[PDB]
Amino acid sequence: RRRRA
Amino acid sequence: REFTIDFSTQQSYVSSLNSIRTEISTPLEHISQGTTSVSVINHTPPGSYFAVDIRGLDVYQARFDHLRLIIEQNNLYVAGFVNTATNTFYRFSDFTHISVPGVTTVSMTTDSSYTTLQRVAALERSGMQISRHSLVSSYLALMEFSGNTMTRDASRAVLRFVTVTAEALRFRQIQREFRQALSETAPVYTMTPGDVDLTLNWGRISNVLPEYRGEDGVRVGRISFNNISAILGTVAVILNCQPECQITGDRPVIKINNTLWESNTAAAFLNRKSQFLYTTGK
Amino acid sequence: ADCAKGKIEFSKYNEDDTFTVKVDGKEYWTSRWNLQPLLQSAQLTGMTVTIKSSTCESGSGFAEVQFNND
Amino acid sequence: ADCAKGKIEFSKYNEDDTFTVKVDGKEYWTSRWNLQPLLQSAQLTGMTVTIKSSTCESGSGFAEVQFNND
Amino acid sequence: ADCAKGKIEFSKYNEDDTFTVKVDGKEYWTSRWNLQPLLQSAQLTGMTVTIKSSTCESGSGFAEVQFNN
Amino acid sequence: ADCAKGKIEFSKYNEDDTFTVKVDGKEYWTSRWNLQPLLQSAQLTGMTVTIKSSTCESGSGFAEVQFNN
Amino acid sequence: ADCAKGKIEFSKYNEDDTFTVKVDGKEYWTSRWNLQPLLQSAQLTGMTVTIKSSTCESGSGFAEVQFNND
Repeated sequence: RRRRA
Repeated sequence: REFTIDFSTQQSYVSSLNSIRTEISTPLEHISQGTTSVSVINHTPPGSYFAVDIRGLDVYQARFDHLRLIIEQNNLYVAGFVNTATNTFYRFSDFTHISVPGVTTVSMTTDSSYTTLQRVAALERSGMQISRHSLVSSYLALMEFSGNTMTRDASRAVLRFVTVTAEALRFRQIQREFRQALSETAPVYTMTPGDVDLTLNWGRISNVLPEYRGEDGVRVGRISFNNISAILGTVAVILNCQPECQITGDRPVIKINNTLWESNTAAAFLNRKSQFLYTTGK
Repeated sequence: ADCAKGKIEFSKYNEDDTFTVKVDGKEYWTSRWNLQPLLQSAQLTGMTVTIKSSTCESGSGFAEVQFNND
Repeated sequence: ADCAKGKIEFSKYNEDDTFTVKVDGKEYWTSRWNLQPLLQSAQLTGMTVTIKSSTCESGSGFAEVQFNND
Repeated sequence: ADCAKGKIEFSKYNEDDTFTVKVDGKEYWTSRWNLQPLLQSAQLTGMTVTIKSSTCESGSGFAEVQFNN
Repeated sequence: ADCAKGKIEFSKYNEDDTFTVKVDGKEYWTSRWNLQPLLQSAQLTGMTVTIKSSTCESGSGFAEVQFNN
Repeated sequence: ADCAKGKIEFSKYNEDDTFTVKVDGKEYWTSRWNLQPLLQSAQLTGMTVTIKSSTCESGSGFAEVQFNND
């Protein structure tokens, strides 16, 4: 999973 | 719980962040000086959040005061934003498990990934500028926002506000670099590639630092700390090691020549075969 | 086409000596020998990889890949 | 068949240049040269691997292995 | 001369058997397979690389590069 | 025979393209090139290596070695 | 002879496919390709290396190098 804000 | 982040001065801003950190996290025994530490987020059940009221965009004035951020407590992700004038919670698509009582919840089509937000914003974080003026503009964009799908200007606003709230909570380096923009000089903070790399390595750092026992340095991917003051000047709050703690394998660290390495990093440059055989074997 | 952009969910060395990665829920194989350690390093470090190929169905082959830090 | 899934308990370079790993209490050898560094790094980091072969008794050969993120 | 100095932003292997790295906002490529593990290792460990060439130019090939921690 | 078991005290690339390791006070060399990265990795990460060979006198060759974390 | 002992200050891939390292203030190059990733690993991890050669002038060649940990 790519980085979440 | 609800906290305020007050942007009036550097003092008010740092004091706000320190209060949040004290309430939601506990210092590491081996990375703590005085009351300044690398702290681990206290366990909370999944879906627990805290609210952050934004204040002080106009220094010490009770205006621009209708924006609240909803932050998932275990991972410090911004789940969305609340317009307190309209009592409306705009919630990113990856946070349907976060329920806020008493508000109208607008479930958005947009997810909170930096990839999505940067695309919709047409704004890359590396080189992104943040000033007091652009935070006022961001505030106004979020108060004007309506609907279920993020707009360009709302996405730019979220990029700026997440950087100076949640990412600053995580990283004392970002707190230190950004806070200069709050001074009377009103300079501009420019987010650097190194700032961005820190945010992208937060989970990996979180898995490594609980193992630190005074080694001469720490190496996590592209991130290097050469002493305890580098650690403390850079990192403030880490995950409780959550899925972001592990990429693959089950070994947090390897100690090599009195440096604590993320095991995955060492494995990723030690998996080469003989160079002559690699290059001739086309 | 940009077929997939994501983290490597697993990798596999195949009996025909090609190498498979699963990205975005789809499996892609490559016969490029140079890529085997590079793809494992990406998996180990959680790199985002972009698989580029003329067909994007699971089971397609590729020879072009980008390695990102984000 | 999927013969063994788990961490590598030891690895061994053999005099005939094959390479042995012990997984789930059973030893398996491979003649695939490229698997030697890939398996050692998997071993180093505690990566879960799945050995795939026609026979699964300890002492069997393999030419296929999956590197998992478990 | 020194064409570019910095950390590697991304790398890419291309269908034409070239290997691209982006350094300080500019893309450079090499066809030396020796450099693929060296550059990717530099990328994932955050080394500072200095691309050197006879004729520095964006989108141009290289085969001299310094590596610094 | 288990010639030596322990940590690699040093490794050395030799002018004849062989590779030497010192284990448990004794030096051994191998001509197998793929053992060069495997042994250096073992040295860097603190693996216990078991050198196995027909002859185990100091300065002898080997081509079988076990690696343990 | 032992030309230089210390940590690698920098390494450099050269256009003729040789590889240079700077150790204790002196530069040495090697044409042995196998040494390229090994020296890189040594540089990354702070190994103490000993350059060995019959000519020890800076800018000279080498093909023997010892690797030591702390």
